[PDB]
Amino acid sequence: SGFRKMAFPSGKVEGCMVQVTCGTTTLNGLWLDDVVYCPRHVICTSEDMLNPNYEDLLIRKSNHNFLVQAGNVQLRVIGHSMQNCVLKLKVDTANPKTPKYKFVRIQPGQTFSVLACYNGSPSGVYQCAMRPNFTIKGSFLNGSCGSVGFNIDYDCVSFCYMHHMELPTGVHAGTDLEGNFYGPFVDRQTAQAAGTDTTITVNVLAWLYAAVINGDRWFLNRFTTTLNDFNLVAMKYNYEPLTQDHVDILGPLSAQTGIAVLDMCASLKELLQNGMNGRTILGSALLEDEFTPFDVVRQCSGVT
Amino acid sequence: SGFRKMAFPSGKVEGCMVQVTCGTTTLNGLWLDDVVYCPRHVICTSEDMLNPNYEDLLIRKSNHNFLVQAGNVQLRVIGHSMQNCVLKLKVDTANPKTPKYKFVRIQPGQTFSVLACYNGSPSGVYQCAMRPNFTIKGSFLNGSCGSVGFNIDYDCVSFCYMHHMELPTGVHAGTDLEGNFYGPFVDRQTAQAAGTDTTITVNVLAWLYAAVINGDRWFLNRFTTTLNDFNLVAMKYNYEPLTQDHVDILGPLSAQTGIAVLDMCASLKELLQNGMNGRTILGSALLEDEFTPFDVVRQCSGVT
Ligand SMILES: Cn1cncc1NC(=O)Cc1cccc(Cl)c1
Ligand SMILES: Cn1cncc1NC(=O)Cc1cccc(Cl)c1
Repeated sequence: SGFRKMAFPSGKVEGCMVQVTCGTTTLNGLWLDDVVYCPRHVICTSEDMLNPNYEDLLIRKSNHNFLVQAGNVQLRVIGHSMQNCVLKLKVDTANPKTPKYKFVRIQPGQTFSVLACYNGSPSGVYQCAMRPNFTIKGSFLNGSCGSVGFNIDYDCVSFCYMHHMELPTGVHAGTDLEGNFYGPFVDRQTAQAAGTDTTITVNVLAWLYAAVINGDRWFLNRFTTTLNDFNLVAMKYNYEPLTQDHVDILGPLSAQTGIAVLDMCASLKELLQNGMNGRTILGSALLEDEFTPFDVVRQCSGVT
Repeated sequence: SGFRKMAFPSGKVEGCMVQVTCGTTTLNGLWLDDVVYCPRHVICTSEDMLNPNYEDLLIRKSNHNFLVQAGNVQLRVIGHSMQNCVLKLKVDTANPKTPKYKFVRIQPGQTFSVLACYNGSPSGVYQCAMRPNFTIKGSFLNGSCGSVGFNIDYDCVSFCYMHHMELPTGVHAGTDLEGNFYGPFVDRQTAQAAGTDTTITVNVLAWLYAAVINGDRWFLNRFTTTLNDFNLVAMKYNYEPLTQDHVDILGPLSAQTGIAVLDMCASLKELLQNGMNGRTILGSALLEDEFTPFDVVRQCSGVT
């Protein structure tokens, strides 16, 4: 028992990290097979970042301008291309440590692990959620660009995020591995609206189920609610409206605990209306929304 | 910017995980050089666990009774010995993935990463602290025994913990890599007192410094305090008494922010006496004590 904000083991991803330098800019790249993926802003200087013309900036670069180093091994760049906000550097050597992998575009509310890197070297790993507004609340400093987010299913790494930038609000934005930003963001140093965020209701309910499984049950009550009634409360408290699709994905947790999804909704409704009254749930004094129902099941069953 | 409960990259440790089976019991082992380390209770059945005579139970076992499998590679056991609560199985092959490593016994209040494993396979990684009462609040299910805790300094892995058991209270206990339990615990299925825990004051202050660095400053006030006065409040709120050694280790954070350690103590005193008034600090609604001053500096400077 016990419930922790657990990240996937990072080994398969550490084997793919490289350093990419172009001119005076250094950031991280991801080496999979004979391609290195990195944020296209590696080609910019600081003067360029207010409104870069990426196409023109890239035209001034040749394969030999992209210095790619895998630890201490220098990679030979034989091609380069820009795909949306990423650069793809073709190298002459396939990464011997390439795991089985997929590129996926995750949905808002889904979770993933981030391997934060600097200069091609891993510094740490943490789990987070893609906010409903497509930002992530990460831990990233200058030089972390090119660090990736991923999930692992057995031996397959699904890469879902590449870090690009920190918004003036201190939240983070990036792309899928095809270089498409999550959210409305652009890779320019301009103030950019993130838009209204909400709490991921289905994840809070999953985490309440994790709490009951792991012994914290003080919040259970004698009440029930309906989706309509619960959604009026979700509205008032800036929570995502709960749908039958969310109730369905909570089915396994509801079956395991014997607590009907709408009964757990009534516990959540009371917590929203009354607060925690100075108590905690799974070591937290707020309602946690960074665990999906799949994460709760995986953690509670011991999936490797 | 941003501040997350970050674990060390787990790759170097994933390369050391093996499955150890003895009789009907399977758990995890750590393969370093030509030795596999695992909890000695791999030799017990469930009838044995109420009060095992480990010396007698081990005498009935031969090298060929310890089945060690590294993924799909079977290891040949050429020796076995019990050292405190661990078994050391000498194998005929040195682990080719053995990183540079040390065995260390950490102090209460220090932090480390745990690579939770089942059947020799890594499931996830999380950061935690050794409580002042020598327990850890982890996420461990049956079969996680033998999972290890560690820190990494550049290319060196300092192993500090091997998981052994869950106490009836749902908290976790284990040993250093020489098999000595942290705390008063014994490897028997008996109810065991963990003893009074306290909050790690120096870590809460470090985390308040991390909050100021990362933009959360609402808790800063116009007050100061003394070690004597602060320790009267620490006493009332079950916090560890702050010493000059703790003030000294907070020196780098105090220098970086310009906030004197006793002034941060007065902010902590007011938070203890008044609560958070429904606000948060670094996404938390309680005072976090699982980040040491070294962790805050490492995370805030981007150490790889
Ligand atoms: C400070 N930091 C944290 N995580 C990433 C960074 N770096 C940046 O934000 C640099 C940057 C500035 C404008 C646009 C873009 Cl795409 C990138
Ligand atoms: C449930 N669990 C979680 N983490 C470890 C376990 N397994 C155990 O606690 C099994 C066990 C029982 C008594 C003594 C000992 Cl040393 C071990």
